[PDB]
Amino acid sequence: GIDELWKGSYLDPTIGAKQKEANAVAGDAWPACLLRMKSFEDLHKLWYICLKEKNLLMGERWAARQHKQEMKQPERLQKVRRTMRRILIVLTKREIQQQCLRAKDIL
Amino acid sequence: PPKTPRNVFFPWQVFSVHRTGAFLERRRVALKVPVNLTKFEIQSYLEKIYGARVLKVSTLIVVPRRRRDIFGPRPSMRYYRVGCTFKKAIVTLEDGVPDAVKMLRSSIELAKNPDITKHNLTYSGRVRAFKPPSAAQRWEMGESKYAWRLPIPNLLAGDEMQLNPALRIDESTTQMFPDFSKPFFHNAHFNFSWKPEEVPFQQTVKLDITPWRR
Amino acid sequence: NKVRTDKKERKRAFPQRGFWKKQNFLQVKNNTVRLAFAVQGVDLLKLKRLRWGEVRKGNTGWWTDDYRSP
Amino acid sequence: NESSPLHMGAGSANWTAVARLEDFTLRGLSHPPWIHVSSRPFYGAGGGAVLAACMSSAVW
Amino acid sequence: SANPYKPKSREVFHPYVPAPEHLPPPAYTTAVLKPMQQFIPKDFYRDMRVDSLRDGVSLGSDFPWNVTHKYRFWRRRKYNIQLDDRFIRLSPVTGVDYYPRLNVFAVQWREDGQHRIRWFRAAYGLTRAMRAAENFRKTLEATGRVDN
Amino acid sequence: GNFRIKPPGARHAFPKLGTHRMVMFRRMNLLNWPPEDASPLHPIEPWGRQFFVFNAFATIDPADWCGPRGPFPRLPPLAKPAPDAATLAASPSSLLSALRETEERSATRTVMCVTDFAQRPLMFLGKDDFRALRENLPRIKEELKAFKERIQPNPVHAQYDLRRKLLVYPRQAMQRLKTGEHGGYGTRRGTIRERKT
Amino acid sequence: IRPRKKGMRLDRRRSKKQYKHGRHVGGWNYRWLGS
Amino acid sequence: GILRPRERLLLNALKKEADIRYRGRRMHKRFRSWAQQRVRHYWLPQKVCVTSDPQLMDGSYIAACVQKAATLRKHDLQLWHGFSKRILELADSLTPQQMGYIFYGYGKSLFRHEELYRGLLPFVAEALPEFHSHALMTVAWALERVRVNDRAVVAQIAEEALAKKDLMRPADFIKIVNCVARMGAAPPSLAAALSAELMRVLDEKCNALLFRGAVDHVAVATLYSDPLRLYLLERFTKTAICCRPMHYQKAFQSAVAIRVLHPPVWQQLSKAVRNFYIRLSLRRIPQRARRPSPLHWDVSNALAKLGVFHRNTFQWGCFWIDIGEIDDRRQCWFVDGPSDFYSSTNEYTEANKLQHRILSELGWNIRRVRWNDWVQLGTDMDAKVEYLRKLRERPPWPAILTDGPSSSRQEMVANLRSARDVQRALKERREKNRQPHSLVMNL
RNA sequence: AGGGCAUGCAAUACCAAUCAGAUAACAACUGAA
RNA sequence: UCCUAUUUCCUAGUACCAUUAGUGAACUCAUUUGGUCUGAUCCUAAGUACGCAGUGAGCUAAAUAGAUACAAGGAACUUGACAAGCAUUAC
RNA sequence: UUUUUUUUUUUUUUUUUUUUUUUUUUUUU
RNA sequence: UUUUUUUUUUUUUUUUUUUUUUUUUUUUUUUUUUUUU
RNA sequence: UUUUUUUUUUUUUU
Repeated sequence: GIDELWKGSYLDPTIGAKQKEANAVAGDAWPACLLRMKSFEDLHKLWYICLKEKNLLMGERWAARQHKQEMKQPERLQKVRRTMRRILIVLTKREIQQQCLRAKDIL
Repeated sequence: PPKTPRNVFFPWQVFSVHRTGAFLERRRVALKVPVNLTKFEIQSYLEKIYGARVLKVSTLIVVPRRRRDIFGPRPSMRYYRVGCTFKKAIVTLEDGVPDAVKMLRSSIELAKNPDITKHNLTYSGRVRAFKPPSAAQRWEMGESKYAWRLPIPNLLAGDEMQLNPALRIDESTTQMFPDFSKPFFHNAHFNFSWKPEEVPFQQTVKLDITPWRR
Repeated sequence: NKVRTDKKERKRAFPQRGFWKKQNFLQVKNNTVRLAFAVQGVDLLKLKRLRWGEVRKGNTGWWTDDYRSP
Repeated sequence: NESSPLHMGAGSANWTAVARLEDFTLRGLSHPPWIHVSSRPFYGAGGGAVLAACMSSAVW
Repeated sequence: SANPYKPKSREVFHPYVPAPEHLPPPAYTTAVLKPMQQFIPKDFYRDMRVDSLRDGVSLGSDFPWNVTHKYRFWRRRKYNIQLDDRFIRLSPVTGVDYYPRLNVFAVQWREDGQHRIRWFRAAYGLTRAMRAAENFRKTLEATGRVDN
Repeated sequence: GNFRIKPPGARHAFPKLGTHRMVMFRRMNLLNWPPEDASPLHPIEPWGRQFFVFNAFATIDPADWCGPRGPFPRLPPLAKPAPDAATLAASPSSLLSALRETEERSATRTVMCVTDFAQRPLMFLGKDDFRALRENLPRIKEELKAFKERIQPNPVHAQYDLRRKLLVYPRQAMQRLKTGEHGGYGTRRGTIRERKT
Repeated sequence: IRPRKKGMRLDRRRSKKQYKHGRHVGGWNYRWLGS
Repeated sequence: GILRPRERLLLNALKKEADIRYRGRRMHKRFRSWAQQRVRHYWLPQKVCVTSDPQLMDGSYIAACVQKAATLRKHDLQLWHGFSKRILELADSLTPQQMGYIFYGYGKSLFRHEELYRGLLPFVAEALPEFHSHALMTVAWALERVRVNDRAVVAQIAEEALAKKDLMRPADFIKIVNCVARMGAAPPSLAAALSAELMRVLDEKCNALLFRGAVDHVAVATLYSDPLRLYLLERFTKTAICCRPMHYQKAFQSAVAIRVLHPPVWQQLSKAVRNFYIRLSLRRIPQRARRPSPLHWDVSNALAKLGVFHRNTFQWGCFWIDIGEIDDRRQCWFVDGPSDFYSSTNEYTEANKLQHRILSELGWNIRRVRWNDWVQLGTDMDAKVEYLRKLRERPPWPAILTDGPSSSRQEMVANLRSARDVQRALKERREKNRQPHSLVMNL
C-alpha cells in the first residue's frame, strides 16, 4: 500500500540505523545480455519494479536536498535508469524487425 | 511534459513524498507530482499501482521564487532560482499516517514544531485565520441542540456515553447565573439567537431626528 | 524588496536617531506561541534561557536550590 | 506614468513587436530577432556514433 | 443641502415585495391546522416564517431581532437598560447648528431681509458654547431682531 | 490545572478574545497551581476574592531543619528519593520514562485557601482557625458599626469652594484662528442672487 | 502600437525580407549550412 | 452623454436593487456545482426509430428501441403495448444481451405489465448459462422495481452469479445480493454462500464509492451473518465521509434494527464504532417531501367522524407512522395498498414486515387496514365508521406479521377498476359541496 | 548512423490574378514599387 | 367527508486555473520605520464588558521659528490697516 | 466565491497556452 | 422635461425539431391502451 | 450579465 513509499528506507521511523544501512546495499544493474533472454511479461513486471524503486529513492534524494547534504549511495538511481533504458531498447529492436518485414513484402 | 496516451503500458510518472513545514491532519499525506496530471489520473495511479485507499485528492501549483547572486567575494549580480515547478498533491487516505514522515522536526529551532503546535499557528504572514462553518455546525447533517433528550438515542447510549450537555460545561470559563430582573448580558449563557420567554418585556427606543419641532 | 531592485537604498544613506519597535505586536505573537506550546505542556522560555550545559527538570531554578541545602 | 501589464503586453509584446517597422537586425534578449548564430562546432576525437547535427530535416 | 431632489418624508421605508405573477401557491398552504386533523408538511415553518414578512406591516413585535441571525449583534444585546433618544449635538432651539471641521456652533437668523450667522467657539466647553448660542438666539427673539 | 494536558482536536476549546486573552496568558505561566484534588472556587461579589479547600504537602520537622536560605526562606518538603540509575538501567522502562522520574510527596494536610481574582494566594486558614473565627462574628459586627460613625466627610470640597469664592481665577484664550487676506469682523453676511426666470 | 494602427499591418514573416541579408555573430557575410 | 437628475436617481436605485437581489438568490444553493458527470458508456452506436413498423423490427432493433424510449422518457401506452406484443412474438429469438436491455427498459419505465414478465421469465431460465453480469443484474433490478417476486428464477439467478463470480462485477454482485434479500428467496445455505463471497468481494475489489452501495437495512438483518455485519459496520465508519443522505438513512436504520434484534452482535462491536452510531442519531438527516394518500385521507375522514383525535403524517426517530392518536400516543394505524403486497398476491414485503416487528418490539399498538377490504364498502360513511369501530375494540396485531389469503390477476384488475370510479365519484362529491351558488343575475 | 528525440516560432504555396484571418459568391471597390 | 386539486422528489463526489480573507493609498514618484497620527462612513457606544500605537544622553549664553500674559496712550508704524486682534470669563 | 463558455465584443491573436494531436466500427460487457 | 435598457438566458403562451438529452442512483404512491367503468 | 438533463427556434412582460 501507501506504506511502500517509505518502508525500508531511511525515512522509516520503525527501524534502527543498522537495519537502514543493511537495506541500503544493492547490486549491479540488469544488462542487455540478461534483458534479451526474457519475455514481454518479465520485462513488463521489471519495469514496474524499477519504477517503484525509483519512487522510493527520490524521497531520500529530496530529503537530503532539504538539509543540503548528499544522499547515501547515489549510484542506485543510475543503475535503475540504465535498466529502464535497456528494456525499451530490447523492445524497440523487436518491433523494428516486423517493420522491416512489412516493408519488404510491400516492395 | 509529454501528454499521457489512452493506453499506458510503460508509465514514466515518478511519485514521491514531500516533507512540508506546515501542520497536516492524520488522514492526509503530501506528495510531489508533475504539473501535467489530473485528479482522476492521480487517483488511478495510486489505486492501481500501490493499491491504496483514497478519498480525496487536492492539487496546488508550486513555483520557486526569484533569487539574486549578491553575496560572496565575487558576486555576479545574476538572477536564478532554486528547485523546480511542481504540483503539490494532498491525498486523504482512509488510514492514519505517522507525523514523522510527513512533517519536519528540528531541535536547534524550538519554534519549528508544526506537529506539536498543530493548527494553533499559521506558519505564514496570516495575522487572522479563517475557518468556514463545520459540518456539525451547519443545518443539514448537523448536530441537533435538542436531540439529546430524545428516547431513541439513550437506548443506544446505554451506560456508554452521557448526552446531557450540562455535564460538560467548563467551570474556569463560565459565569454564575444572573437575575432576569436585573440587567445582564445576552452572551453570558444564551448560546442562541432568540430571546427566551423568561426574560421580561423590553422597551423600544426611537431616535429623534428633529427634536427642535417639539 | 528581497531581490533588491527598488529605490529603497536612498533614505538609508542619511543618518538617523532611532526607529520604532513593534513591542506590542511582538509580545502578542510570542504569547500566542507560548500558549500554543503550554497547552501541550512544554516550556519554551525555559529552554531559551537555561545555561548551555544546564539541566532543570520541571519548573525549577535558582530558588529551588535555596531550601534544598542538603 | 502608470503601470499597466495589459497595455504593455498588448503593445510591446512578442506578437506586437513583429508588426513594427523597426530594425530587426539588432540582437534582442526578450524579442524574436533575425540574427544567425553559427551553431555547434566541428568534431575532435569523440565517438562518431554520438555526434548530433540535424533534426527538422531528418524527423521521421 | 436641502435640495428639492430629496424625499419629502423621513420615515423608514418598507416597500411591498410582490411575488412573481406566474408561480403557484406555496407548499405550506396544504396544512390542516384543525384540532382533530393535524398535518405539518415539510418545511412548513420555514416557508411560513418567511412568507409572513411579505406584507411589510406585520413585521412582528421584535422586528430588528427576528431576522438578524449573525451573532455579532446578539453578543452585544442587553436587557433592562434605559437609553436616551436624542443626539448630544442637537439643540432644540431653531437656527442652531454645529460644524465638525470648524468644531464650533453657529446661529442662523434673518434681519432686514439679510442672512447673518455668528461664530461660537466650543473650545472652552461644549455645553457652555451650546448654552451661549441658545441664549443668543433667545435674546434675538426677545429683543425683536428676527423677521416674522 | 486550569488546562487539559494533551487535549483533543486541532484548535483551542476556549475563547481567546477580550479579557480571556489576558487570562490565558496569565494562567499559562502556572500550569499546576490548582491542585488536581481541590474544591471548586467560590468568589465573592464586591471584590474578586475566591475561597477553596485543598490538601497541602507535608514538611520536615523544624528540628531537622538547617535554616533559612536565600531572600525567601522556606521549609523543605517530605519526600522519598527517586530510583537510582543502576536500578533504572535494569528496569524495562524506556529512556524517556527513566529520565522523567521524580520524587513522591505526601498530601495529608487539609487547608482552606483564599485567593484574588487572579487566583493569587493571600492567606491560609485551618479548621481550628475557621471554628474560632465563627465564635467572634457577633462581636465584630458591633465594633464595625461603632467605628463606622467616626468617619467624617472630606474637607477638600469645602476648601476648594472657599478658595474659588475668595481668590482670583484667571482664564486664558483658546482657538485663536488666523485669517488670510481678508480679516474678520465678528459676524458674516451672505449674498443675494436672482433667478433666471 | 495601438489597436487602430495594429489592425492595418501585416507580419514580417509574411514576406521574403527575412532571406535577403547575411547578418550573423561572425559578421555581415553569412553562408548557410550546406551551401 | 448626460442624464436628468430625476432619472439618475431612479437608475442608480434600480441598479442597487439588482445587486441586492443577486446577493439574495444563492443563499440556499450549497450543494450545487458548475461541473457535472453524465454516463455515456451504455448507448448503442446503431440508429433506430421508435416510431417505426414493429413488424419490420427484430430482436436487435426492438431491444434498442425499448432502451431509447426509456432514456427519452417517451411514455406512450400505444407505443409500449406494440413493443410488448412484438416481443411476445419474437420471444424465441432473443439473445441474452437483448433480453437484458429489454428488461432494463421496462424497469426504468416502470411499465407495470406482468403479462410480459411472466412470458419472458421461462426463456431467461433456459438461457441462464449463457447470461452475463449485466443481463443478470438487469433482470433482477427490473423485477425488484416492478415488484414481481419469483423465487423459482431469482434463486437460479443467484446461483449462476455464484458460478460466474470470477467474471462478474462488484457492483452487479452487490445489486444481486440486495435484490435477493429484498425479494426473500435465499435459503440459509444460499445466504451463507452469498455472504461469504460478498465479504471477499467487498474486501478485495471495493472502494469508498463502491462500498456504500452494499449498505441495506433489509439485507443486513436477513442475509448477512455476524462476521460480515461487524466488518460492514466497522468499514462504514471509515467510509462515511464519501456518502449521501440516502446511505446515511440506511446506515442508521441498520444500526437501529441490529440493536433491537441482535443484542449480542451489537455488544460485540468496539467502543469507537459504537460511538459513531451513537452520535449519528443526533444529527438532522434530510428527507423527501411526503403527503397523505387518497386512501389515507379517506381513512382519516372516517376515523375523525368516528370521534378520535389523530395526526396525518409525522416522523418518530427513524420510522414514519401513518396515524397517531393524541389521547393515547401508543396507538397507531397503517394504511396498506396494492404496492404493499406482491403482484397477484397479498403477501407482505420484507421491509414492511421488518418495520412492523421493529415497532412492535418497541411497543407500538399497531393496526393495519387493507385496501381490498376497504373498497368493498363503497362510498358509504356509516359502514366505514362501523368498520373502524369494530377494529378499535379488538386487540392489536401480533409482533410477527402474517400474509393474507390467496389472490389472482383477475381479482386485482377487478379491484383496481372498481376503485378507479370510487376515487373519482368521491372527488366529484367533495368538490361540488364547496360551491355556494347563491348569486342570481337578472339579465 | 543501432535506438530515442515534449512544447513554441500563427504555414493547403514542391504552387498561382490582387485586396483581411483558419486566404474573401458578383457588384459596391479605389492601386507608381 | 365544505381545502383554491387530497397532482411521489433530499444531495450524482465534481475537469483546468486564480486566493495569505484583518488595520493601513497597497498605485506613478521616491529621503519607503508598510501598519501610529492627519478626513467622511461601516455597531442603537456612559469611546464599544482592558482594542492599535509610542525613536541615544547632557545643559538657564545669545539670535531665530512659535505658544501664554502685559502699566498709560490706541494707527503717532507702513506706499498701503501688511500683520496682529475681537468671536471664553458672576453661574 | 472567481476564472472558463453564450451576449455585449474585437484573428483590437498577451510566444512556448487551450473543451482544440486526423475529423466515430466506438468491440457497447 | 434636456425625452432614458433589453440579446444570451429564465417564466408564460403557441408546436409535426432532435439521444448534441436527466445516474443500468434512490424513494413514494389504489394504477395506464385495445375486446373489465 | 445567463444558476443546476444538453441543442434549434417564435410572441409578450415587473
